[PDB]
Amino acid sequence: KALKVRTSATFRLPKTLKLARAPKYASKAVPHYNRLDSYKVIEQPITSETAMKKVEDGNILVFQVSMKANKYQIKKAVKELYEVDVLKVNTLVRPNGTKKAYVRLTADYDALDIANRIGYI
Amino acid sequence: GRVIRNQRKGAGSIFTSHTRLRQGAAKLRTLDYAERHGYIRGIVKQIVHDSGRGAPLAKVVFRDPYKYRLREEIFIANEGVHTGQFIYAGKKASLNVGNVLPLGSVPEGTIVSNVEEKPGDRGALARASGNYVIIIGHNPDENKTRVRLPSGAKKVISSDARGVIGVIAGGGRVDKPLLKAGRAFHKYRLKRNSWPKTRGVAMNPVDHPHGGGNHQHIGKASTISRGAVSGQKAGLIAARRTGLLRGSQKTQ
Amino acid sequence: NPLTHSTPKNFGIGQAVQPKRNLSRYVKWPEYVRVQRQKKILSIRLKVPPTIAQFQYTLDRNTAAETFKLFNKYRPETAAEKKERLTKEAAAVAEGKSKQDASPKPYAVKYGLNHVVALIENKKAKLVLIANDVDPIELVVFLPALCKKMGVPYAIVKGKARLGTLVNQKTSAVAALTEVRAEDEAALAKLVSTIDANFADKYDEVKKHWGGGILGNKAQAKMDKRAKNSDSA
Amino acid sequence: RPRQYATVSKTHKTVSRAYGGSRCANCVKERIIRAFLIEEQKIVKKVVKEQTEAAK
RNA sequence: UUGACAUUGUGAAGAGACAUAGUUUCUUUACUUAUUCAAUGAAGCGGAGCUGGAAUUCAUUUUCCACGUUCUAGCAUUCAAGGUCCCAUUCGGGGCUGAUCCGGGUU
RNA sequence: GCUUGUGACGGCCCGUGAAAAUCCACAGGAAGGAAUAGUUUUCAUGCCAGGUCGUACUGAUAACCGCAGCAGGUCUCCAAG
RNA sequence: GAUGGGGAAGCUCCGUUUCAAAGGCCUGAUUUUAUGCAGGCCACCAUCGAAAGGGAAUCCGGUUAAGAUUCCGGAACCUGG
Ligand SMILES: [Mg+2]
Ligand SMILES: [Mg+2]
Ligand SMILES: [Mg+2]
Ligand SMILES: [Mg+2]
Ligand SMILES: [Mg+2]
Ligand SMILES: [Mg+2]
Ligand SMILES: [Mg+2]
Ligand SMILES: [Mg+2]
Ligand SMILES: [Mg+2]
Ligand SMILES: [Mg+2]
Ligand SMILES: [Mg+2]
Ligand SMILES: [Mg+2]
Ligand SMILES: [Mg+2]
Ligand SMILES: [Mg+2]
Ligand SMILES: [Mg+2]
Ligand SMILES: [Mg+2]
Ligand SMILES: [Mg+2]
Ligand SMILES: [Mg+2]
Ligand SMILES: [Mg+2]
Ligand SMILES: [Mg+2]
Ligand SMILES: [Mg+2]
Ligand SMILES: [Mg+2]
Ligand SMILES: [Mg+2]
Ligand SMILES: [Mg+2]
Ligand SMILES: [Mg+2]
Ligand SMILES: [Mg+2]
Ligand SMILES: [Mg+2]
Repeated sequence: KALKVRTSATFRLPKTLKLARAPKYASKAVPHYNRLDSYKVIEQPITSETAMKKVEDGNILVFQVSMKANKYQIKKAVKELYEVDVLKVNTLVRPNGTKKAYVRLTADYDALDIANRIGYI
Repeated sequence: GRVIRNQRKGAGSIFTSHTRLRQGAAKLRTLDYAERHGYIRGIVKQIVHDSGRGAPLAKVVFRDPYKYRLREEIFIANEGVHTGQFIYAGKKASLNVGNVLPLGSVPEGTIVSNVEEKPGDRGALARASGNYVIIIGHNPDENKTRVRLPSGAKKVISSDARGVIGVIAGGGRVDKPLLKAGRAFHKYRLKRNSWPKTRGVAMNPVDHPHGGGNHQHIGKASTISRGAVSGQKAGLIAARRTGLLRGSQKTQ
Repeated sequence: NPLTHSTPKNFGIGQAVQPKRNLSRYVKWPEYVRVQRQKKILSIRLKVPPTIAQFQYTLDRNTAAETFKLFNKYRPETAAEKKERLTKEAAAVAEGKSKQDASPKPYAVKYGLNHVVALIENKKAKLVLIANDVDPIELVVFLPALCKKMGVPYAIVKGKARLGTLVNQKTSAVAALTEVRAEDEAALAKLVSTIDANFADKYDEVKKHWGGGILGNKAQAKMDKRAKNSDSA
Repeated sequence: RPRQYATVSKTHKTVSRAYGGSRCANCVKERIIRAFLIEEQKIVKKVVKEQTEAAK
């Protein structure tokens, strides 16, 4: 016959088929378990006198929290571990290189109760 | 001894151009179908100062023959060119100030700026404010055209090499005395770091061929050989004469 | 007609963006494309020595078609046929006490370069087919001389790959015939005759003929309207 | 300020006539007249050079 | 920087020897494929032919130019509207033409 | 009045005094769309979400650099009678 | 300052869109179904480089031994969905 009709002076790399991997063997054997779970997210209460106050007067729980954990994970794992409902989480990094959470509960839950349910005073 | 000043200029540290504010490279339209068979029209949409350049630039707007869009070119504004004027670029274009035409298409005596050395090199000769080339003839077989450059030189280029009709705007700029160090200061501040200039005769030997002595003096002929070597050439290089030029110069 | 309007377009510079055209002549091809094409050009523009350039005289499709249909009977054993063969003679020979001749004398096309060469040297070949390809052209070029000095009739065939197909390879670079079954004896005689007169008989003349030196048509039409006008006015 | 123009309704960004939020409406009048006259005199050129092709 | 050798090939004219057949070597000037330089989102190159027409015909064409844009700071994009042929009539949609042929050497 | 902001102007230059992200608008009209009911979320109201790291204090005749709690050095904003 | 490249015995030097087959968006086609092909595009050729440049949007009151345009209270606004 005859030759193809190219309207463009440019020649682009033909669009070839890109196959997905079908590995003859598995990458890592067993998959790693959950690296940040609710028990690893929130490490201890923070029982400082001045944090204690925030529990009585503020309806805020004060937690030492994993440096790897964000507002989300600190909120979900508080909800999951303590049964409670969280208004907003504020976090900060302590000067000793540990992350502190101020967890403000909704007015439906009473932190002071929920604090000395878990057993600190 | 040290590396003298004119040697350091070559590695371009503090000596590169101060380019930040410049409007762009000034070029003729790429030499295409329209220009070499026909002509093509555009409007000068602006004429604007270029930092570190003595002559204005003309931003000229053309349609794109092969696609729906506007392609903007930067010419060097020829004197008398004005905003809103229509500019005609092509072999068959008429001869008026501002149009771009192949040298082969204009009679001798035509005065033309920003003229290409080879055809399509998007312009070379006579771009500084006030300059221009003249056509002093054509040799249609092996088609050439002969031009007199601003230097006084005569040169023969291809008849397809494009000029633009007229002279470049901003002429007479060199007639006005700088009057003071700062006016020169602010001048080179937008060009390159060439200013001010220490006399190599006020340096120490380690610094310059002219350096040192218990009096300031050059100590040996300041005319240096073409065949001299880097670090030697400071002076009047390859000078075939010297002293105050008495008598009219004006190439024959 | 009705609400429709004929309103043609002026594509004449100065106006009307150009339409889409076949720029195929202007395409900027991948480097690898430009090389294989410029290699071809570069091979034509240089004067080609006569011991190359005796190629490009390929056999012609007619004569070759007769030569491929004859050769195609003589294909070598396929893997199936040979496995099929062994089971025959394996049983029949080791049992029925045949001489290991429970199989017939084969008639097949010879091939492989080092094979065919010692054949030509031993004068056992009655026809040799040489490819016009073979990029290390050295592997081949001496075969016209060899076949000539040994009196073997040969032909330069388009398609080194087509020599492959008849022999069950991708590319065979040579195919040769030595044996023939008497049924095919008479066509080979006529096939060798036509081929002999297109190659071997011409060879001593071709050896003096340099090839190439061919201008590109931009330069061919150039001097064709130079050497037309300046001489004949 | 430029990103604030996405927080405001389109009638703060335009005036009604064509080329509304774009050209200054004396400039639109200019390119209305100029359009009409140049399309008209274009016709004046077609028929005059059509005569030149008939008479010559 | 200067010379020689290599990269280094093709013509043609002219000098030069076995001593006025052509293998050869240099000077001139041709060649383009090596090498080198410019340009471009490699876009209109080369060859031909239509139409025009200046042209003067020494049988008839022997040729050379051309061969869509210049009062205006507008508009120029949807394979193009038109024409025509197809699908089995649905809305959609495709050829050819519009936009002349030939050679893929981007110039 | 003082400090500051800002406007409309004027002087100056062989100096005519960045870039990009980003946002909007226009020209275009591809297309999609109603009467037994379609189109509209650049109009109003309404629902959800907004991660990571810094955030203390000094900034100096004692928290910086000068071997130091050194008469030195080290960028800036506010400014009463 | 990576990359196709090009130098360099080599550590590396050059080049930054450079002589490179350099990539991805809007939707259609699926009603084996999850996303291949269908058009049409766009050919932009890394990236790093500003806690004084550019830049989406928050205010007042109150509170601490020490935090605040960040908390509490009230009242807003921006971006995405
Ligand atoms: Mg924080
Ligand atoms: Mg030194
Ligand atoms: Mg520079
Ligand atoms: Mg200086
Ligand atoms: Mg001085
Ligand atoms: Mg001086
Ligand atoms: Mg001194
Ligand atoms: Mg010295
Ligand atoms: Mg000296
Ligand atoms: Mg001295
Ligand atoms: Mg002196
Ligand atoms: Mg309005
Ligand atoms: Mg100004
Ligand atoms: Mg706006
Ligand atoms: Mg809204
Ligand atoms: Mg503070
Ligand atoms: Mg402070
Ligand atoms: Mg110390
Ligand atoms: Mg001190
Ligand atoms: Mg690098
Ligand atoms: Mg950055
Ligand atoms: Mg910043
Ligand atoms: Mg800032
Ligand atoms: Mg306060
Ligand atoms: Mg404080
Ligand atoms: Mg609040
Ligand atoms: Mg919203």
